[PDB]
Amino acid sequence: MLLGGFVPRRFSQFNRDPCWMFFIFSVGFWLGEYPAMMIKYNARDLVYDPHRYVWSHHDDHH
Amino acid sequence: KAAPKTLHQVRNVAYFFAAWLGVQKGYIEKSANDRLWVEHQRKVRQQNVERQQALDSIKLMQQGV
Amino acid sequence: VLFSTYRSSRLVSKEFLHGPVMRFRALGEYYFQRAWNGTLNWALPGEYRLYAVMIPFIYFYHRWHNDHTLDRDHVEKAMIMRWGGTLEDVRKLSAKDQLRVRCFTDIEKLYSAYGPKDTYLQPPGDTLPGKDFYR
Amino acid sequence: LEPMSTWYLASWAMVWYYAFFFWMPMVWT
Amino acid sequence: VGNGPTFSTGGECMNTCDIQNAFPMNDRGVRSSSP
Amino acid sequence: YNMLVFRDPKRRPQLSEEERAKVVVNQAEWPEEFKDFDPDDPYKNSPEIIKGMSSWNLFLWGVECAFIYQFYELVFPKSI
Amino acid sequence: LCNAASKVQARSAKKLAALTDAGIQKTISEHNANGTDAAVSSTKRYLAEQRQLFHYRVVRFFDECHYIISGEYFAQYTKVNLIWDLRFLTKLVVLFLIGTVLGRQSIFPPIDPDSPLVEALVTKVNPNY
Amino acid sequence: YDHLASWGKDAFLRRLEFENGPLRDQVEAHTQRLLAERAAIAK
Amino acid sequence: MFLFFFCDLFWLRLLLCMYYCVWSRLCFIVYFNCLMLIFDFLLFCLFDLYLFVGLCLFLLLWFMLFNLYSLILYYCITYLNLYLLFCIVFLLYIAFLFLFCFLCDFFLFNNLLVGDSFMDVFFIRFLLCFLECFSLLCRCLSTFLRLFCNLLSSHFLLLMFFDFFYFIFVFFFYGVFCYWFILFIFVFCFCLLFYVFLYLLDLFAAILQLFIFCNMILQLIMDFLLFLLFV
Amino acid sequence: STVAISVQGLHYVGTGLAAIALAGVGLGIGTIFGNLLVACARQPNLTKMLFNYAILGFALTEAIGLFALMLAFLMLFS
Amino acid sequence: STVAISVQGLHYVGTGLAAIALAGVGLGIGTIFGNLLVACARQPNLTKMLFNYAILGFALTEAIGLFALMLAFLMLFS
Amino acid sequence: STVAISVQGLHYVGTGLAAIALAGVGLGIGTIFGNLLVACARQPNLTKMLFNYAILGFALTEAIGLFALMLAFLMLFS
Amino acid sequence: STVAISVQGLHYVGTGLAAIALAGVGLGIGTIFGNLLVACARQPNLTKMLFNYAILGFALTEAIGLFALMLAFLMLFS
Amino acid sequence: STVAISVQGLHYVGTGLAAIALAGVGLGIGTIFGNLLVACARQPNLTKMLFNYAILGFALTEAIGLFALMLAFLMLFS
Amino acid sequence: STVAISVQGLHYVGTGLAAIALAGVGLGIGTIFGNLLVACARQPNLTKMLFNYAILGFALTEAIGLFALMLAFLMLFS
Amino acid sequence: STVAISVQGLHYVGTGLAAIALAGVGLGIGTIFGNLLVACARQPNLTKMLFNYAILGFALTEAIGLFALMLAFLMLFS
Amino acid sequence: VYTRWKCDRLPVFQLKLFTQEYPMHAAVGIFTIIFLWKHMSHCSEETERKY
Ligand SMILES: CCCCCCCCCCCCCCCCCC(=O)OC[C@H](COP(=O)([O-])OCC(O)COP(=O)([O-])OC[C@@H](COC(=O)CCCCCCCCCCCCCCCCC)OC(=O)CCCCCCCCCCCCCCCCC)OC(=O)CCCCCCCCCCCCCCCCC
Ligand SMILES: CCCCCCCCCCCCCCCCCC(=O)OC[C@H](COP(=O)([O-])OCC(O)COP(=O)([O-])OC[C@@H](COC(=O)CCCCCCCCCCCCCCCCC)OC(=O)CCCCCCCCCCCCCCCCC)OC(=O)CCCCCCCCCCCCCCCCC
Ligand SMILES: CCCCCCCCCCCCCCCCCC(=O)OC[C@H](COP(=O)([O-])OCC(O)COP(=O)([O-])OC[C@@H](COC(=O)CCCCCCCCCCCCCCCCC)OC(=O)CCCCCCCCCCCCCCCCC)OC(=O)CCCCCCCCCCCCCCCCC
Ligand SMILES: CCCCCCCCCCCCCCCCCC(=O)OC[C@H](COP(=O)([O-])OCC(O)COP(=O)([O-])OC[C@@H](COC(=O)CCCCCCCCCCCCCCCCC)OC(=O)CCCCCCCCCCCCCCCCC)OC(=O)CCCCCCCCCCCCCCCCC
Ligand SMILES: CCCCCCCCCCCCCCCCCC(=O)OC[C@H](COP(=O)([O-])OCC[N+](C)(C)C)OC(=O)CCCCCCCCCCCCCCCCC
Ligand SMILES: CCCCCCCCCCCCCCCCCC(=O)OC[C@H](COP(=O)([O-])OCC[N+](C)(C)C)OC(=O)CCCCCCCCCCCCCCCCC
Ligand SMILES: CCCCCCCC/C=C/CCCCCCCC(=O)OC[C@H](COP(=O)(O)OCCN)OC(=O)CCCCCCC/C=C/CCCCCCCC
Ligand SMILES: CCCCCCCC/C=C\CCCCCCCC(=O)O[C@H](COC(=O)CCCCCCC/C=C/CCCCCCCC)COP(=O)(O)OCCN
Repeated sequence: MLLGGFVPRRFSQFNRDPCWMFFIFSVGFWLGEYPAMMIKYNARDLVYDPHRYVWSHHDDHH
Repeated sequence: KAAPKTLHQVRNVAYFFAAWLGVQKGYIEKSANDRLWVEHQRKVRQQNVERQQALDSIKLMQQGV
Repeated sequence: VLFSTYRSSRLVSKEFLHGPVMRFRALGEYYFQRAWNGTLNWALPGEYRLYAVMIPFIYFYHRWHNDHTLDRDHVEKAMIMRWGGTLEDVRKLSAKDQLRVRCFTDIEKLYSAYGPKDTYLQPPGDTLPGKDFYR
Repeated sequence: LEPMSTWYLASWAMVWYYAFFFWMPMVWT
Repeated sequence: VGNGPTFSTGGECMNTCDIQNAFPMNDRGVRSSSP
Repeated sequence: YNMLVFRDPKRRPQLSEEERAKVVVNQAEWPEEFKDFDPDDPYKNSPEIIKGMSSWNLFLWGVECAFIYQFYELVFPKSI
Repeated sequence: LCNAASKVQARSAKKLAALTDAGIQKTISEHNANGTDAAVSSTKRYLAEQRQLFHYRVVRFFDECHYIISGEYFAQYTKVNLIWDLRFLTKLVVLFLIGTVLGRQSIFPPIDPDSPLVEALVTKVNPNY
Repeated sequence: YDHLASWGKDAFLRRLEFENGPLRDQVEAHTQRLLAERAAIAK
Repeated sequence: MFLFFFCDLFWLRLLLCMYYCVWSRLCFIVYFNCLMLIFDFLLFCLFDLYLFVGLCLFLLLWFMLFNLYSLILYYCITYLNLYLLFCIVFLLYIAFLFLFCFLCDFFLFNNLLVGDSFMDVFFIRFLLCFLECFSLLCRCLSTFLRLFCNLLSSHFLLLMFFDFFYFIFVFFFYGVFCYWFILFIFVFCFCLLFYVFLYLLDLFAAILQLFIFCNMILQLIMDFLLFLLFV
Repeated sequence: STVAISVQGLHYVGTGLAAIALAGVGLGIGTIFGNLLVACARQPNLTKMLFNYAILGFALTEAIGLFALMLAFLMLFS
Repeated sequence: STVAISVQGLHYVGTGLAAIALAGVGLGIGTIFGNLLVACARQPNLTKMLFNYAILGFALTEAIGLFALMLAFLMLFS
Repeated sequence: STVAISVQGLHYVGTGLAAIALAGVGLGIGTIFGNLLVACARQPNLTKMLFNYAILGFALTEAIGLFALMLAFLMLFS
Repeated sequence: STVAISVQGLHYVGTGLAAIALAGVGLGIGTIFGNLLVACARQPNLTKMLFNYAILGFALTEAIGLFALMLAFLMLFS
Repeated sequence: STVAISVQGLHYVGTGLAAIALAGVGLGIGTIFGNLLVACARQPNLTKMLFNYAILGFALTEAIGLFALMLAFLMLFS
Repeated sequence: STVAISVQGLHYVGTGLAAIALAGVGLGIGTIFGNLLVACARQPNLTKMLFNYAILGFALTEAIGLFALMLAFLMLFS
Repeated sequence: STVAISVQGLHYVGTGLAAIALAGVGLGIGTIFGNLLVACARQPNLTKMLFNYAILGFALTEAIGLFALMLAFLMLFS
Repeated sequence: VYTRWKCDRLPVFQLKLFTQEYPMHAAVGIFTIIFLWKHMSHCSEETERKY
């Protein structure tokens, strides 16, 4: 119902309550997983599967 | 408030701007090269298709239907 | 006569596991039994920290389940169909090759409907294997 | 679509029927 | 003083609820959260 | 104030202006946690749960966990 | 182009005046009077202090090593220490992975010549990359 | 509620005790005066 | 064929056990109108008009534990099937209808014959009665169809938008370092706004759909209630 | 001769047609709020009550658009 | 010559066309509630009575949409 | 040359087009009840007579809807 | 005989149809604002509560337009 | 048999349909300005605030028009 | 098999559809010049200000008309 | 294979579509006159002024109809 | 004092609830369960392969 509770004023206060500490940890995970995907999936050495035209989900569901 | 004896902040901003401009130059060059290679690969595939069609036509003539 | 229909017929003593139960109730009551913790039909509490704690945990365990149990099936199907059509054929590859294939599958997932179609449509003249490679 | 499917509808509805006949009394009390 | 809970309120304001008269009013004019 | 959809509750005044003006403020009796109390930042002086653990440190911990989750298979791949 | 610059300068001035730190305000006033830069001076002071504290770091490292090896650290072990150690382990793992990636100079393991994936390398759209 | 004594009071509970405790009048006066000063400065 | 599966509420069941081992007041109800059917005093009903309260509350709790939490990514609505919702609504609606019919009071249906004696009975009033009798079952069907379709459409849209956002965020964030960074920033801001808007809309729509689901049943009940006046 | 043909792409056409149903729904919703504003200015004391009835009407009107949107998904995913 | 052809994706088109009928139903419902909101502000004391008639129109208006919806299924699933 | 073709799947299109006729019937009903609510507030003492006339208007519109459905069903089957 | 055909360019047709769904959405939004002006002119003191309701109506109407737009872009990329 | 066909004139048809949505936008503009004049006459003192709100309504309605127009141009050149 | 087809006369059809967008634009203008008379009759002292706003609305609607007209001509001479 | 086809009867269809735009023009004209009568019947001493403005509106909507007519002729003779 | 929800054990309260509080609902639910297990409890091999 969103009636009350501890509310940090800014980022630096997220460490003043264990629950918000876990929340900021989770937010860090969430936002930092995107740069990781950028680096991993736009890598120079990433190579498409040679057999990618052998089979695809598009033919299977069709 | 006397006049500034040093221009450190302006120099730092200029350093950042110069690095950014260099990055833009490199990105433009790389993008142009990538487009050129994409066009080259497309032409190679087209040539391969034409060669296969010519081979199929010759085989058809050998079939003689 | 065999079994009582009344809850008053106790099966254990009043002090059985008193301490652990008190600890559990202390865990339950500290954040929930408050004036500002007014629920909406018992499902949506008023305490902000409850959301802040439970949303990440729910997402985390759901994502772990999905990644390690559900999407794994699609990944394995792609690996098997694209590299022999049999499990032994896939196992004939090295771990690095499997990693490459699985990451390509992740690429395809990320592209979905908003990406290049050459990942699954073979352009004319391409030299890569076709659908009848293993047939 | 499974939501429009019926090949295992009975087992699927057993969840609702269990909730109605077994879990609702516990929530009630 | 301790940290214990009190009579539950349900997140409601007793100065405007439908059963407000059941909650005593203090000198400051704030109705109690409990009987 | 607000942090996303979470709004900080505010206590309604109960005293009238006349009575309020007669109140003598003595911060010496206040706890050290709440001195120079500010409604817009009541937890500025609140102690940290763990000494030396900053919010940025936890954010970075989560980011590192995500990086591990995404990169562990790149270094220690396993066969099907 | 000029109104925006004036607005940004005004906002920064308001925020600078807002802070109620005696030391920061005193340093700002002194540098403004002298016309010098406070931030650069702070940077130089920090670098000088770190330069003069290198051997202090070494001595502290040896003292901490003795403290841990002696077993006194584990005698007073608490949950907070466990949390810190978990953070430490996480950083170690991520650093190891990053180090491996940099060492091989590639996100993915290199492909062996006998692998069937070599075709992918041959069919690169842009061989330069 | 003795079993809760070990948990103590968190920041929000301490704030509530401070604001609504025996010092509530002083805190209310200080807060209202500060808010009035800030509003006057804004205008 | 017998499939063994489980609902996605086990953690929520654990939380319910943890946080409701002790009593707590309830003051906010999604559908409060089930408790206040009569607004004019001295009116009373001999029929069990408050029988629906328990079922209403339980249905609200169940559907809220499923639908509201489904906004969390990868959370599954285990009951999301057209015919299963049909079974649920059939149960409730037909049970109340058979409660009214088992009363064996045929006069209760006099209002089905719409109109007054002035209207032709065979060519107008009878056709209207046919249409209304059809409309009851149609109301049942519309209730269940609406509940199904809202969830289905909302979640399809959320999935598609999230896929698009992932694509652009992952494969076009490098534009931040390029000269076209402004376009990417504009697109990213628009995507964030759309994300927030969609989440708010879904949150509101779930609760509103539950309200309407319960209101249809209560309207069925109210259409056949008769109130006596105290003297 | 007996010839059976199966055109795949037709499902796009049917999907687009269903979306047209949203034109009436979107317009219908705007009609409700237009009357709401013109009604609150005629009797503001009931603004809260009117706002409640407007929301109910929005959902009923919205419900219909979903029916059409479901058909779009059915054909678009089949 | 006698030629028989069976195009197997046409039922999508018919389904979409039937779905278009829902635009009028949605618009009519919005019109009803728009008149309700602007009518309650005029005679609030009878608010409840008007609401009952408004629902009646919805019941008699949503039903028509079902027929069109019914035809969609009869062609979508055939 | 003389070529005769018989397409099986064209009756779906005709059925869908006929179903579109209901959009007018649904909108017409909404208009009838929208005015009914306005009229009742204006002169509530005549609620019954207005209700009777509104029902008559709904019946006539529904009759047209039946004719459209008759064509739709005929084409769908025949 | 069994013949399977795959027409490519049909996705353009379906996408265009979904765009038509924005006609009512655009009209509906314009209707709300038009009614807003009259309400403000007939009750000038309520220049904010009416404005908030107009925004709410726009948001819901925009949502319907966005539901259709998702299909329009999706089919265009299918 | 598997047959793939690519019609190169159907990127025109979709473009025309996307342009139809502009009518729902253009008409919406007239409605806002159709009622703006009435509001100004009713309350000439608010000739300014009403004008600003009308501009807001026109812009939002035009935003829908440009979202549709984007699809129109994309399919024209692709 | 891969088959590419180019239908030449479809550039006319796309042109015709875009013309329909003018139907709303022309109608929208009529609405402005319809309410303008009512506003002028009610408040003849403000003809100049109302007339200017009417011209403003006409220009905005005409802009959309040109957008549709632009698309029609492009698909006509392309 | 590359196949180019030129259908000669399509230009008729495009012409008819453009003619539909006249529906939104002729109707818009009627709307202006309809409001003209009410404006005249409210204050009839301003008829000589309103009539000029009414002609102005007809001069703009009719101009739009010419553009649609132009396309109806260009495609009908090309 | 005696109350069904507070004094009776869970099975007894369940029986009472579904026999003297919601008996018709229970009857309808049983009817529907029987229908489902009589007409919607089969899946052919081809259907399993497809879905
Ligand atoms: C593949 C391998 C290739 C290898 C190649 C070779 C590798 C190198 C080998 C060695 C080569 C020889 C040595 C060369 C050294 C050069 C560097 C050096 O010495 O620096 C010292 C020098 C200062 O020395 P100094 O003047 O003696 O200092 C005196 C005092 O000590 C001053 O003390 P202080 O107190 O000031 O200390 C702080 C100071 C010192 O801090 C540092 O020392 C910084 C780190 C130094 C190393 C930097 C290396 C950079 C190399 C390229 C980038 C690599 C990644 C770097 C990551 C850095 C992370 C922090 O901080 C800064 O320098 C600040 C700089 C950033 C300013 C940010 C302002 C942005 C404003 C934007 C406004 C836009 C408005 C637009 C409105 C438009 C309206 C129409 O600092 C710099 O030059 C800083 C350069 C920073 C460049 C960053 C570029 C990032 C990429 C572009 C941006 C893309 C994202 C954002 C886009 C947003 C949209 C536009
Ligand atoms: C052949 C292979 C084996 C399978 C054979 C199957 C035979 C089938 C025959 C034909 C049947 C045809 C019709 C089938 C229709 C199915 C429809 C369906 O599934 O609908 C979905 C629907 C899903 O409902 P839901 O919403 O998920 O909620 C139901 C949940 O159970 C949760 O609802 P709830 O929480 O409201 O439930 C109340 C709950 C209230 O909460 C609790 O009580 C909490 C605990 C929950 C337990 C139940 C959840 C189970 C979670 C997954 C499994 C847990 C781990 C198991 C580990 C297995 C390792 C192999 O209390 C209980 O569950 C009471 C039981 C508690 C047991 C505690 C045992 C403690 C033992 C301690 C021993 C200590 C020894 C010390 C020695 C020391 C020596 C020194 O299922 C149902 O409604 C129930 C369907 C059952 C149909 C009857 C089946 C026949 C009975 C089979 C019994 C097999 C026993 C032998 C197995 C041996 C191992 C292999
Ligand atoms: C004066 C004497 C003093 C003696 C002092 C002694 C002091 C020392 C201690 C003594 C030793 C311990 C005594 C027992 C303690 C138990 C725990 C406890 O304290 O509980 C609290 C409480 C303590 O008693 P109290 O509070 O003093 O008084 C209770 C009230 O008077 C009435 O309670 P209520 O009515 O309000 O509620 C009863 C019950 C509602 O009533 C019932 O449920 C009873 C009826 C249930 C029937 C279910 C089966 C039906 C099957 C279908 C029908 C089959 C017909 C077959 C016909 C014949 C076919 C040939 O409520 C519940 O269901 C909720 C509680 C459930 C507890 C959670 C269970 C799961 C815990 C799992 C923990 C471990 C997890 C795994 C760990 C793994 C680690 C690796 O005890 C209970 O509430 C009793 C719960 C009984 C549940 C039984 C469930 C059985 C499920 C398994 C069946 C297996 C069948 C196998 C067949 C195989 C065929 C092939
Ligand atoms: C010893 C037990 C008693 C023996 C018999 C005593 C004397 C006769 C008694 C009365 C007989 C009634 C005859 C029919 C009357 C008219 C109705 C009708 O048309 O019926 C059709 C058909 C009977 O066939 P029929 O007409 O006799 O002629 C045969 C035809 O050729 C077949 O033609 P068809 O095409 O209709 O065939 C399709 C299929 C059609 O079959 C069905 O549709 C089956 C429907 C089952 C309905 C069950 C009703 C009770 C529901 C309670 C609430 C459950 C909520 C959901 C819970 C989910 C999770 C478990 O028919 C069958 O194969 C019939 C098999 C029936 C087996 C019944 C097994 C009941 C198991 C209950 C499990 C409960 C687990 C709770 C666990 C809780 C733990 C905490 O189904 C039934 O009558 C179903 C109801 C049977 C009730 C029997 C008496 C009560 C239950 C006693 C056993 C309890 C076992 C507990 C095990 C616990 C394990 C953990
Ligand atoms: C009454 C109204 C309630 C409103 C509540 C509002 C909550 C506001 C939340 C703000 C953002 C929270 C971010 C959390 C991030 C967690 C970590 C993470 O990575 O998540 C990413 C996930 C998904 O983010 P993503 O989609 O970007 O994930 C990307 C991941 N890949 C690339 C792999 C696909 O975040 C979410 O899904 C959060 C959505 C929250 C929506 C609101 C849910 C409200 C209903 C549940 C309430 C539960 C309360 C229970 C209390 C106890 C009951 C007894
Ligand atoms: C991919 C294809 C999709 C198709 C989808 C089709 C829609 C599916 C929708 C499923 C979900 C919704 C279900 C809602 C409920 C439907 C109910 C229904 O129609 O069930 C009817 C069915 C009819 O049963 P039946 O089908 O066995 O009928 C038997 C009739 N003969 C023998 C002639 C074949 O009911 C049942 O299945 C339950 C029967 C047992 C319970 C009742 C027993 C008492 C009967 C009393 C009268 C007769 C006896 C004399 C009196 C008593 C003497 C003691
Ligand atoms: C009714 C049985 C008749 C035949 C005699 C069988 C005797 C078997 C030997 C039993 C020895 C152990 C007995 C332990 C005490 C049992 C007490 C008891 O029944 O309590 C029921 C109690 C529940 O109590 P409440 O419902 O809360 O209310 C009770 C008060 N109204 O149940 C339990 O807790 C379970 C106890 C089970 C004990 C074992 C029972 C075995 C019965 C077997 C009968 C079949 C014949 C056996 C022949 C054996 C020959 C060697
Ligand atoms: C050892 C690391 C050294 C780090 C130095 C980095 C310097 C980079 C400077 C230029 C950056 C812009 C380059 C623009 C072009 C990039 C093109 C591209 O994607 O190339 C990838 C390189 O891309 C990457 O791997 C990196 C992508 C982006 C990484 C993001 C870094 C972390 C960002 C954190 C964001 C968090 C939020 C911050 C907000 C701030 C701004 C609002 C390599 O693959 P290609 O050979 O081009 O082709 C691949 C096809 N098979």
